[PDB]
Amino acid sequence: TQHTSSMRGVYYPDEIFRSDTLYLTQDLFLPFYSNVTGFHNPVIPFKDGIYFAATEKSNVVRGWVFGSTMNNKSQSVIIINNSTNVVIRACNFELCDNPFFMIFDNAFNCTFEYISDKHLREFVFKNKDGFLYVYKGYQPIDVVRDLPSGFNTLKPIFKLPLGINITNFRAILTAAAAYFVGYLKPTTFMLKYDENGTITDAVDCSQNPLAELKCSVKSFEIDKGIYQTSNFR
Amino acid sequence: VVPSGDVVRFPNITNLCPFGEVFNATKFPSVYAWERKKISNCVADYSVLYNSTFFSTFKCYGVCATKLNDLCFSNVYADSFVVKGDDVRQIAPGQTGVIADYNYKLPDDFMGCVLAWNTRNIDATSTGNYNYKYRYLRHGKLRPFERDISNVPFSPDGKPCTPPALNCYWPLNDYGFYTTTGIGYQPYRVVVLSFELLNAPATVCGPKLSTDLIKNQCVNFNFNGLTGTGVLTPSSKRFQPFQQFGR
Amino acid sequence: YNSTFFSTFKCYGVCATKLNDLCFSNVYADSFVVKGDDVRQIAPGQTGVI
Amino acid sequence: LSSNFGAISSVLNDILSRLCKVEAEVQIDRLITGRLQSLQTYVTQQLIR
Ligand SMILES: C=CC1=C(C)/C(=C/c2[nH]c(/C=C3N=C(/C=C4\NC(=O)C(C)=C4C=C)C(C)=C\3CCC(=O)O)c(CCC(=O)O)c2C)NC1=O
Ligand SMILES: *[C@@H]1O[C@H](CO)[C@@H](O[C@@H]2O[C@H](CO)[C@@H](O)[C@H](O)[C@H]2NC(C)=O)[C@H](O)[C@H]1NC(C)=O
Ligand SMILES: CCCCC/C=C/C/C=C/CCCCCCCC(=O)O
Ligand SMILES: CCCCC/C=C/C/C=C/CCCCCCCC(=O)O
Ligand SMILES: *[C@@H]1O[C@H](CO)[C@@H](O)[C@H](O)[C@H]1NC(C)=O
Ligand SMILES: *[C@@H]1O[C@H](CO)[C@@H](O)[C@H](O)[C@H]1NC(C)=O
Ligand SMILES: *[C@@H]1O[C@H](CO)[C@@H](O)[C@H](O)[C@H]1NC(C)=O
Ligand SMILES: *[C@@H]1O[C@H](CO)[C@@H](O)[C@H](O)[C@H]1NC(C)=O
Ligand SMILES: *[C@@H]1O[C@H](CO)[C@@H](O)[C@H](O)[C@H]1NC(C)=O
Ligand SMILES: *[C@@H]1O[C@H](CO)[C@@H](O)[C@H](O)[C@H]1NC(C)=O
Ligand SMILES: *[C@@H]1O[C@H](CO)[C@@H](O)[C@H](O)[C@H]1NC(C)=O
Repeated sequence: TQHTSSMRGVYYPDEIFRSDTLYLTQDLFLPFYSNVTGFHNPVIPFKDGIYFAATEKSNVVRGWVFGSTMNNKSQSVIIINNSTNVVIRACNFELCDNPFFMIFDNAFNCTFEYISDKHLREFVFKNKDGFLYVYKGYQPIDVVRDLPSGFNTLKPIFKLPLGINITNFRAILTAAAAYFVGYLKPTTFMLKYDENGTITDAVDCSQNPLAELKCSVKSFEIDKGIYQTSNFR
Repeated sequence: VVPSGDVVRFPNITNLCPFGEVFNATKFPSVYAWERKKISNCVADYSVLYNSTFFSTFKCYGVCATKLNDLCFSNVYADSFVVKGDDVRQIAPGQTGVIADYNYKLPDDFMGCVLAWNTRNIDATSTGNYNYKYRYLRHGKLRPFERDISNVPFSPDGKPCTPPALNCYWPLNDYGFYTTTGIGYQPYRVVVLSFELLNAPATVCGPKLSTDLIKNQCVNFNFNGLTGTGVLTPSSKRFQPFQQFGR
Repeated sequence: YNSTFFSTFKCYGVCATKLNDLCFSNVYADSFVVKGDDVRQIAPGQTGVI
Repeated sequence: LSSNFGAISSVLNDILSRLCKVEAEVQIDRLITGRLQSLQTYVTQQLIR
């Protein structure tokens, strides 16, 4: 089935402590009111970065695997969280047909190792310049069978220095919960920064003529009358 | 008024950076399987290298070489590999060749330094050192700072094939290093240092002495390499954690 | 890439990475032989015997 | 004042902290020209008003 991502998937694309400001940019973002694909395990493609949302209560999903061919002929990265710790490991795994919460047969020829010590989880994964950026946010949701309406910014948790293509990825399940995937597109957004350095409001300049007017005037409040706008269509 | 004073403040770091561990190792990887190492929490003096190591090539992009002592870096990565003599000119932005296409690619907007030195006494043997390889066949170019260590057989048609066939080739070639060849066929060790400036708390920094604070006077300050001129007053503003300065 | 290795390769007026998607009009090739220290004189704005 | 006008940065003290004189003057002159022409635009509008 297909759902709608209403004003979701907004992250920090930079790092400067900024007071009351508005910033207009074009970047890989999630378009407003765009389609997402829901699953209540296929090899989902990784085009230009993804937004991953997990509605769960018993924590049945455990990390991800990212790779090119899902074989032992190419590097793949595994980011999972077992009962005590969260581990990231980039190796040539024998990727099994059906993984469990043991995922790999052997591991060889590999470099990157890292060990670190109802409700909704949102993640943004973006691979660029040999780095994998991961942004994370949390939501205390009630019972629902859809991605809720709202707006929540995503904190940058960590970037990984691992130099591989990522064309496919696969979630890892334990064998009640659902997960939704959305693709990032190069679009024009405008963001507002408050007096504490956080993102409080945003708008997409390609969705509505009213939003295009807001992006052209570069303000959230507009007055009565007729104005001329730019081409963010 | 002309300013009369100077304030220098730097992090309290006393360790020396592992110059001996990086520049003087037992063996280096091949260029197609280059190695990346994170460097943090030290002082980049590089004055101890003046009697030990001499670099044929040392060139810096995005900064000046004479400004490296009063500057304070944020996130440093060191990339190490071995090429031959005539490939050292391909380790630069906007370059083409076998190394720049299929083995190691630099971004166009690159901030960092490239430094390479000749090692014929250790990486070359009389009978031949056929240990370092490079890739010379690949479907397409490489994105910056990415590697491909696969060793599948290659065929121009675009389909898998068993390499006792006629149009199937092994994509890797061995560097033949001897002690009786020219200067363009001698081993060179290359280290590429990549860093970013003025984002985060600075963890690897420079060998400058700190100075006591001076208050309420137009003096030239220096906070982690952020030079300026103004008067210093106490503050009541609150910051986000791990954020250095605000504008 | 498996036969000939160039000590010197430098391009003026274009970028070396743009040579694959570009399409040229009239190409002339000039060939000669010099010694090692004269290769730096094959450049615009140079002086020397060559 | 926050425009970089094609230079590497809009902060005048960061161009002088990581560049040499010949390469720093080239970057500073772009900022000088941009701010001069901005201030000229202001004074022309003030004259008309
Ligand atoms: C492998 C990827 C992964 C990452 C990168 C991750 C980040 C992460 N999640 C945290 C909370 C946490 N996150 C989880 C569990 C999960 N979080 C999930 O995204 C999923 C699918 C589960 C289910 C297993 C738990 C158990 C905690 C501790 C606090 C809590 O009980 O929620 C914390 C600690 C926050 C704090 O203590 O202040 C981090 C760093 N968690 C992960 O699992
Ligand atoms: C990452 O992997 C993908 C898939 O393996 C690579 O895409 C291939 O590119 C070649 C180049 O012509 C094509 O012939 C193949 O058909 C592509 N594969 C697919 C499945 O479409 C991609 O090139 C790899 N990344 C890099 C940087 O090389
Ligand atoms: C002789 C035919 C001329 C065709 C017109 C020229 C088009 C541009 C191509 C020039 C050839 C460059 C070869 C050097 C780059 C590969 C060698 C290397 O660095 O590894
Ligand atoms: C020692 C007297 C100095 C006189 C003042 C200098 C004037 C300028 C002339 C400099 C001499 C350049 C010689 C190198 C060029 C010819 C050699 C070559 O490239 O083939
Ligand atoms: C997804 O997009 C298609 C257009 O390709 C549209 O017809 C469909 O209604 C969208 N899905 C939803 C749930 O609106
Ligand atoms: C890779 O996987 C194949 C089977 O798909 C296996 O035969 C081969 O031994 C594996 N490689 C290694 C190094 O174990
Ligand atoms: C989780 O996996 C890591 C990876 O080796 C391991 O060190 C750790 O003991 C595991 N913890 C549990 C509870 O299985
Ligand atoms: C990969 O493993 C093979 C054997 O499985 C080995 O011959 C080769 O050297 C290894 N390559 C790297 C880059 O580790
Ligand atoms: C944000 O900034 C305002 C004004 O500077 C301040 O009063 C407030 O304490 C800060 N923090 C939060 C969480 O609002
Ligand atoms: C520098 O290296 C030489 C090499 O023999 C050594 O003799 C000398 O003591 C070194 N300098 C210092 C200050 O240790
Ligand atoms: C490249 O040259 C080497 C030289 O021996 C040769 O063996 C190899 O087959 C050549 N590559 C191709 C694809 O023909």
